[PDB]
Amino acid sequence: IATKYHGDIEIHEKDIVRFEQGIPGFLEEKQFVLLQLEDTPFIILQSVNTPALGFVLIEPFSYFPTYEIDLDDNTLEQLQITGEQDVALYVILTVADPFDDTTANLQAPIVINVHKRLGKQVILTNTNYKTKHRLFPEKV
Amino acid sequence: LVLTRKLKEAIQIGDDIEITVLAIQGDQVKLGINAPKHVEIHRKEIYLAIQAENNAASHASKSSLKRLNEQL
Repeated sequence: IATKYHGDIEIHEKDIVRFEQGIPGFLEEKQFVLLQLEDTPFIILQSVNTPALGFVLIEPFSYFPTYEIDLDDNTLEQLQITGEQDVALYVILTVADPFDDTTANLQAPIVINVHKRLGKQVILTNTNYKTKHRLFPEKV
Repeated sequence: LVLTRKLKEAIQIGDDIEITVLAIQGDQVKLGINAPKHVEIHRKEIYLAIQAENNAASHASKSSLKRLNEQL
């Protein structure tokens, strides 16, 4: 598969995370692989079927210690999770112009279960989380 | 499709989603939506916003991330 940031790689199918619903705005994008960008904290949610589609993810925790999240039992089972062991949690970055207005979408994290290879963008309901949370304090 | 529903009058969508008018308040309506939970329901304004930000997030250049990593 050609990729957005990593050049041409190929992959085995147990790498592939399925997003049955795709994600809002890209509903038919139903296959992704997760690729670290060295030497960065960025995880690239890369389309197996669209080389030019790759989202920039970060583990929420490093930059928002407080970030805690409650999975509606709906979500809990379209992902089909059995407990904690599963699962992986990320936020989508909106890298802005300029860089210091970069924001993370805390209201809609990406949730994956690394064992069954199932993915979803979870719209957190009943919460004060925004769709744009700045990484950096705004100077001046 | 446009329809008119009196107070406890419901609508059937596929096999099924069912919309149940549960109250008229009267600047607002208290709808009830029954669906299987492989299907999610959201306020439209919330869903659109998240669509918007997803799209906004799909344009990060490789240069941008290098600069962003540095500053991080």
